[PDB]
Amino acid sequence: MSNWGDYENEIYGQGLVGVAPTLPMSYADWEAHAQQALPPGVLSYVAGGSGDEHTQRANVEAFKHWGLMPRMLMAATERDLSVELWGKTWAAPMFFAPIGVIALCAQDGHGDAASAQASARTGVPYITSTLAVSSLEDIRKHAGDTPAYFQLYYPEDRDLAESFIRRAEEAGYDGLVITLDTWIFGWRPRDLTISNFPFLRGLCLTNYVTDPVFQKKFKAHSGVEAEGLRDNPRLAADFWHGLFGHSVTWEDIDWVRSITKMPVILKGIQHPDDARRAVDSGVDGIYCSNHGGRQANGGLPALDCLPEVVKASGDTPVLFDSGIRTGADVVKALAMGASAVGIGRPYAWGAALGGSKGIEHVARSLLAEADLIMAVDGYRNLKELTIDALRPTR
Amino acid sequence: MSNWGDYENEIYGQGLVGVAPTLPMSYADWEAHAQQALPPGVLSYVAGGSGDEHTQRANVEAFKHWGLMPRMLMAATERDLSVELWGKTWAAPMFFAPIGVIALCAQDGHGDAASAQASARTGVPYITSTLAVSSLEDIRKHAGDTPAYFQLYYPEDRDLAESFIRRAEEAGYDGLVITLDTWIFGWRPRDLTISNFPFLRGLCLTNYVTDPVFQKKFKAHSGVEAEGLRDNPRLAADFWHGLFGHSVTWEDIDWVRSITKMPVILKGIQHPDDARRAVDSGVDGIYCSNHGGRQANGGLPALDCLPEVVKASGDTPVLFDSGIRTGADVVKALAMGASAVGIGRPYAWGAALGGSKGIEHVARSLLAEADLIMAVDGYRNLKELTIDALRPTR
Amino acid sequence: MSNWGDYENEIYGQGLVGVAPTLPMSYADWEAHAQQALPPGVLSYVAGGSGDEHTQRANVEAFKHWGLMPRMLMAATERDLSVELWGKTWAAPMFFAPIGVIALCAQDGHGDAASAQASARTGVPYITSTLAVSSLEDIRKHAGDTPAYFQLYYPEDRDLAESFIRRAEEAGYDGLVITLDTWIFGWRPRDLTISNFPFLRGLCLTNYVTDPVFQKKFKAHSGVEAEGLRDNPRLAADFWHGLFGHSVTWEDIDWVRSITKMPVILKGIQHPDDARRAVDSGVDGIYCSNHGGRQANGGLPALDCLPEVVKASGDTPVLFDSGIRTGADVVKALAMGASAVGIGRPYAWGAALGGSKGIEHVARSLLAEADLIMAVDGYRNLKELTIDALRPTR
Amino acid sequence: MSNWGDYENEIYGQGLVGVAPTLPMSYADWEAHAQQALPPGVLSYVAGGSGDEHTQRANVEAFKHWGLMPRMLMAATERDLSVELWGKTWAAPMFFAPIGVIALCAQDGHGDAASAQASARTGVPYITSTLAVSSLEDIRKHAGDTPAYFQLYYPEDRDLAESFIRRAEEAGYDGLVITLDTWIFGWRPRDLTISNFPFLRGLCLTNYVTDPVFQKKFKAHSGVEAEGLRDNPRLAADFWHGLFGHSVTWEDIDWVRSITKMPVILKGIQHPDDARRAVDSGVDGIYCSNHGGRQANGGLPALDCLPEVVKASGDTPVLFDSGIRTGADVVKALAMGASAVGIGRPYAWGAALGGSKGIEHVARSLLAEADLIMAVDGYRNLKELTIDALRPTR
Ligand SMILES: Cc1cc2nc3c(=O)[nH]c(=O)nc-3n(C[C@H](O)[C@H](O)[C@H](O)COP(=O)(O)O)c2cc1C
Ligand SMILES: Cc1cc2nc3c(=O)[nH]c(=O)nc-3n(C[C@H](O)[C@H](O)[C@H](O)COP(=O)(O)O)c2cc1C
Ligand SMILES: Cc1cc2nc3c(=O)[nH]c(=O)nc-3n(C[C@H](O)[C@H](O)[C@H](O)COP(=O)(O)O)c2cc1C
Ligand SMILES: Cc1cc2nc3c(=O)[nH]c(=O)nc-3n(C[C@H](O)[C@H](O)[C@H](O)COP(=O)(O)O)c2cc1C
Repeated sequence: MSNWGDYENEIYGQGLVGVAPTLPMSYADWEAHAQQALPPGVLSYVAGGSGDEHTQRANVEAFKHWGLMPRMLMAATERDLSVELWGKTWAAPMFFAPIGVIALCAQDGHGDAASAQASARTGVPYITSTLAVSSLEDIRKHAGDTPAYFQLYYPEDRDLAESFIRRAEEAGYDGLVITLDTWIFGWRPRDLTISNFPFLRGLCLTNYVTDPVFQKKFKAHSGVEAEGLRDNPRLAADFWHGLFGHSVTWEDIDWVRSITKMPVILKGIQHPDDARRAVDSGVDGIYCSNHGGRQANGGLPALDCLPEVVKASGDTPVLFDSGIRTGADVVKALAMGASAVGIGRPYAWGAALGGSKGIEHVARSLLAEADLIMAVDGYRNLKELTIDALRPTR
Repeated sequence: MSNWGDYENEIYGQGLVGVAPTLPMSYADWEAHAQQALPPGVLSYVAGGSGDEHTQRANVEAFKHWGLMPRMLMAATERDLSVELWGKTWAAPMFFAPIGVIALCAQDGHGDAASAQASARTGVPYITSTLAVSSLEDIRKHAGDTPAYFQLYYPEDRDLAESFIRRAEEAGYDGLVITLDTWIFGWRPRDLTISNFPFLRGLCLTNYVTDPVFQKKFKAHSGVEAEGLRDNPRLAADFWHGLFGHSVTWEDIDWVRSITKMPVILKGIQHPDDARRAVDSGVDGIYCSNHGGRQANGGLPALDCLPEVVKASGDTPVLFDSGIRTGADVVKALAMGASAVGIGRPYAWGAALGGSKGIEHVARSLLAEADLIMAVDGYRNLKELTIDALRPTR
Repeated sequence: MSNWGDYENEIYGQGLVGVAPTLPMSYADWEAHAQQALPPGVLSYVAGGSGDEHTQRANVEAFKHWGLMPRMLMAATERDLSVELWGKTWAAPMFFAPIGVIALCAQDGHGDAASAQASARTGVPYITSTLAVSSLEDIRKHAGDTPAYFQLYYPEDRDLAESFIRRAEEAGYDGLVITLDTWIFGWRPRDLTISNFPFLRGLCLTNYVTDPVFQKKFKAHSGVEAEGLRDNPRLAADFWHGLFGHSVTWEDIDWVRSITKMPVILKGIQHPDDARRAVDSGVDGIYCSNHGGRQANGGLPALDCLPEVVKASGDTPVLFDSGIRTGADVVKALAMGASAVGIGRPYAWGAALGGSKGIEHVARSLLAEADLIMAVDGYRNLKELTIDALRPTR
Repeated sequence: MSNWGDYENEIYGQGLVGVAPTLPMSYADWEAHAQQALPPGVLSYVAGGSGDEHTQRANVEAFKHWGLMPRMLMAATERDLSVELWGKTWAAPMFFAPIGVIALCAQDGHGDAASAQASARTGVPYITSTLAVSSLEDIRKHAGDTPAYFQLYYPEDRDLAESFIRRAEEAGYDGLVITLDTWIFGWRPRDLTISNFPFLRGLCLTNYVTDPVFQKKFKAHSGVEAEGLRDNPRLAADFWHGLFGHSVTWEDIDWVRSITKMPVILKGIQHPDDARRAVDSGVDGIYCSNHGGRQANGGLPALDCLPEVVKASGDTPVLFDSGIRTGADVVKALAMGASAVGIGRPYAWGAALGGSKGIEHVARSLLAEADLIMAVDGYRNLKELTIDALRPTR
């Protein structure tokens, strides 16, 4: 931290000695260049959302309709952007949201590792998807000293789900995010046009391929032993697909909580009574998301739901993602009451242009801007950033 | 059904064996490609609407301003999208809206037949226009086991109108839709620029040319017998035009109802007191439509009128069309209280690119998306999709 | 049919009674619309050529650098465009060039039969590829009275080769065209970018799966009998790929001449020594072609090669294709000494937009233009249109 | 590796099991994507040429004005594209041309090592620039069994020159290429507009900072010892600029031949007298090149100079670069008498998109196309592809 905004001193300082930037500085340039730098299947998969993508787009537009009220003569010369979440201190109110194909957003095929390493160097927590090229144990090592969270895609096999949760607790993950909006895949025209579904080609199934329950059950089903599977994951792509997506129930969440000491955080919550029942049932975190609009095109921007989710959540921490493109967006979601803000699409572009360093550049750019907005506009820390600081705007 | 969303499994499954899709997956691609695939007169006629087309466009824009609220932990793993309408069970809350030139949207000139056959294979009901290349008797056969409805353009000859209704009841049609907003043609710049009016060239007049009353009255008027007319329908285009468009009255609707046992459904209703008087007079169905904005450019999106039409309609079923482009749209209109949702322009593009199979692909794409939206967002059946599930959006 | 130019009076007669054309009237508008009416896989394969397609384009450009000299006061009010080829009288100095995926250029998937049907109606002869959806026996049937030719892709199996030739003879084809420039597929970036290759999916292999030799050999190689092959031709696709491409040798031509009475015509000849040597072999026809630039991007426009191929072939007829887009191109290549001119890409676009009638329209438009130019510019028949009527042009 | 053309069967085999390509398949799409995947400084420097870049463009255009004559019935079913150069057998008549910033064209900043690794896997020889990030000793190691060449930028310091040459010999390079057309940098508007010049920032100077002569001389001139130079090469950048560019003279060539056993190859020759005089000096190779139009915008396409440089050089091998974008260009320059052909800009785009594998893909695509053209058009080996197989074309 020192302050996050300091990052611009280094960019400007390097220019004075004839060293120009090598990466873009804004989302639009990140996206413009990344999309052309990626393979076409990956582009379709990462850029593409659900239906005509109105929701994915509305998520982003929502942020143009709040404004922060600037406060003069506050002298917010030292900012404190840290947040304490479930016992751990985060250096920044921001985290890498789960991205199951981030491995493939990077030219070397290890974008997930690259993401965890960027987390290690910045202190921006990495939330690893269940889908991945590096196993969740290797990820947690790459994440260093920085808090790391495990996002569970809950499978149709209780033994496997518990193996994932156990392995995550044993690997030293700091919390468990259960994604509630992706037990089945939404209608995605960009991927359907080219019949692009990479997991069914055996990509990003390392966490299944390495899991003892999956290995045992797939051998029972196919005759294939653990070595043959690891050498050709695609052999178990159809088996993966059959068990991948369990539709999670309230009773499931009570079960998960009783078998692990990790805090449980539910991702996909939009409705305040869903947030109410979760919190009243002892769930530890509420993660307001609509999955980037990638999974259902119902039209409701995530950000429209965050205020009532915050109120219903009470002192239970609320995470927010879906539509964050800049540091401005990050400040506005924090002001509405999110404790920490997830970053998706922007760091996938980071990966496409620069690997671990590109990801690190996105994270640091987003936080520099947020911190400089708080300084100029007179908010010295996140406790002072309250929802009454924002104003609706045409 | 099984579930309609299953359709995407087949697309993805075929790609895994090197079989790419051959048709588009989204409305914008349907429209972009269809419009270039059609003859220029047909394009002008099918794409074109009334005046500067603000209404046609506003119909579609309206849907961007409602959002479905996602419900988590509902486990809507088995969806029931069936609807019972006037005694018959529909497998889907969706139907092919009447399109008088759909015959000509297909390269082989039999787009109407093609539409009825797609209905037969999907269970999406076909509503055949009075205007058509296949006679209403052949259509009903092509429709198989699937409910089929007859849309009457009520002529200025009571004998003819009753012949159409009798023939439709005898052919086994399951209801009668009287279109109230097209007794006279609205100002249509795209067609006027090129003086394109295909019916006056004797196209799509099969139901008149085959009708005994029309044959008798046209011979009385012209001397032409039934064979000469059937070999040159254009001989009776001017006669058709003189009788085509009777302005329907309340008393007419009471007359129609008393001469047939088919349920009567009125299409074009926008105003709730019009819906009130209809329903209080015993009409069986209310079909909220503004005819795609093709006929009057007054500016009122159909969807803006559907909520008050639903309330005034009570337990009388309400059909909705005008502006549906995607499965998202379909869910939102159902949530507002329509019992079934009509599809227009999208399946005309289906016909232009793939005939009966293209039409079937549009229908199945629309329903897959709607069903997957209901699953992800936690609505298990249409009874659970209530208007309070929607939220207005900027 | 008094002269081909009369076709225009039909198009103008119909507009006078308000019947507008439904198909485009120039190659540019056929290509534009047709390319949007096609599935992306068919588009890529039909439009795409070899390499960066310079040769494909340069083939077309070459026609811009010859001009026909108009001759006034010749009164060419009656034109004879007939040509006598191998003892049959062609109504038109034009033919449909072999296109192996033409079946798939038409929405109903039988564009090959539609091409034969258009040839039966126009008098424009059809040359069926070895690759097709309809058997070569049924193509000949569909071609009516119009002379029809069979284009052989000589396979790596003399038995199969001989059964193809004996079948074509027995089906009553009037010539055997042997394609010499596709025993191996060239670098085609459009298809490679999406790994598009329809034959390996068992598409268009009917002439192999109907063949008793192919059946026998494929059964020995796989255990699958003829009915199962008829119902899943893809079972045979890798076996087809193994024997498809035989690099034809001089001695093979000798061997083919001796087992058929059909005239043998060699397609792909570009160099005069190759032609002179063919003609001294006793080859019956020379088919000057570079396959539309689709197999090899060597850069030599096929038209640059025609004059010297005509001269080296003496009395033997020379057919020409590669770059013909209009009836002006037709006239020019005839003028250089082509006895008959082949159309490829234009009639594929015809199929994509009108099926049989779209194909017929392209053919009658090309011949209407060619005839009208001869009429206006003073060439009453093909004997008067010689290379001395052309001038090189900037 | 039976023939280079087989590469295409891999790309098509993978699509059949739903594995789509991830890299582009033509130069146009490499350039388009790659230019967007690069930092703007690398883009400017790699894409930019001298002046208004007419020469850079005209080098490429010249290949559009030669066409290869196809020869039918030659049965070139086995092709020999091998070439013997200075007592080593090249698997391919193609090599990676020297590119001093290739390291920076790859996201990991070691594109020079990745190029050598692609050469070790392909058999396509690598020519390392004097400018590089990896030492010339490590480049040779990375190149495995594949012949490797060292490109000398003769410095203004005979000691340093001689240590470079002795190092390359000792590292086991198989030739010394001396670049003659860059002892001073030309007017490059793209770099000048943003004052872009990576060497003066101490980038790509490893071969100088690893060099004992450079160290000694630079230490006398500044007091900085070798370790500090290793860690801040920019300390030496102005000193590098002072001795970089020596205008090589005839006597210098003489002096170089005498202190190495390596074959000496002169790069930049365009005029026949310069070549004839080189060959009579006893120079071992002629490298016809205008540096891709990057140093001087004089306007003469390098390809216009090759035929007469081949003739003036008699038995001495001639290498060719400048304008090669596809395998068609490769074939044409070989046909004019180039014994081997160099690739520049295409493999830089390869690095920017795939690193080593992107480079390998460009090289195998170029050679697949070249081979397939020879196969289709009847040239079984390089001895048969002569200038008499080409025709000038409009
Ligand atoms: C390519 C991609 C893949 C995704 N992968 C997953 C995943 O594996 N797990 C998950 O819970 N969410 C998934 N996310 C959703 C993110 O976690 C986050 O909800 C979303 O990206 C926020 O939307 P935005 O990128 O539009 O801001 C994915 C998002 C993207 C862009
Ligand atoms: C080309 C075309 C022709 C039409 N034909 C008729 C018809 O014969 N009968 C009728 O009641 N409505 C007619 N419809 C209206 C549809 O039944 C429906 O009201 C309308 O298309 C819905 O608007 P949308 O296509 O913009 O969604 C027509 C619509 C189109 C697009
Ligand atoms: C889609 C397509 C497929 C082809 N398939 C065949 C074939 O099966 N047999 C053959 O000898 N040539 C084939 N060719 C070459 C054509 O017969 C003809 O030589 C070529 O199309 C002429 O060039 P143009 O289409 O650029 O005018 C094909 C051409 C096209 C456009
Ligand atoms: C970015 C770049 C840097 C260059 N650097 C070198 C170099 O270090 N040494 C050299 O002899 N030539 C160099 N050249 C010239 C190339 O070796 C080759 O002659 C040239 O790229 C061929 O032209 P083309 O790239 O337009 O085909 C370079 C070329 C490029 C594109």
